Amino acid sequence: LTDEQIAEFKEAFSLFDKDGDGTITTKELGTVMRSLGQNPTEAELQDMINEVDADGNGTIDFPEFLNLMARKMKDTDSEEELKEAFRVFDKDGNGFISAAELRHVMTNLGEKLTDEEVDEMIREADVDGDGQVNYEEFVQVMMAK
Amino acid sequence: RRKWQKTGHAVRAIGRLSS
Ligand SMILES: [Ca+2]
Ligand SMILES: [Ca+2]
Ligand SMILES: [Ca+2]
Ligand SMILES: [Ca+2]
Repeated sequence: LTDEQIAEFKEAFSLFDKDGDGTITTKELGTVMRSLGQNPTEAELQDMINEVDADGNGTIDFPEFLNLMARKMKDTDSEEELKEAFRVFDKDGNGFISAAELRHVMTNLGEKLTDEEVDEMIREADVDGDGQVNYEEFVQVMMAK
Repeated sequence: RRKWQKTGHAVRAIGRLSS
């Protein structure tokens, strides 16, 4: 890994760390998951944090988050991870991410995105010309640089 | 700048933790 990737993950981290205190609490993780359409319980949230809570302080700090994201998985594992991520963006589950779905998820997470911005994103990613983003098209954007 | 990828990282993070 390198600086650019670290800075990128730090921004990803900020989507969870709503108060900017440098740690992700179960409440913050819950807020993000609920914005994605999930409904995790307190127990489930504590278990998730416990998976990477090396210092036992009950929260995920950036070093812990970075370690989680830097971990290299097998191709098979990576493929299933990407598919799971795709399903989160593909709100209606029709196998395609629309501009409406993409903007909604991104905005709910904490990202600022205009219609023209999302239009451009979909356009660039749309390889087959159907106006939407399917799984493999999604993989290309995720792996791009 | 790389907004989509950034959100992608966050989504994948939740996946990793759920696994
Ligand atoms: Ca925080
Ligand atoms: Ca910790
Ligand atoms: Ca869809
Ligand atoms: Ca397409």
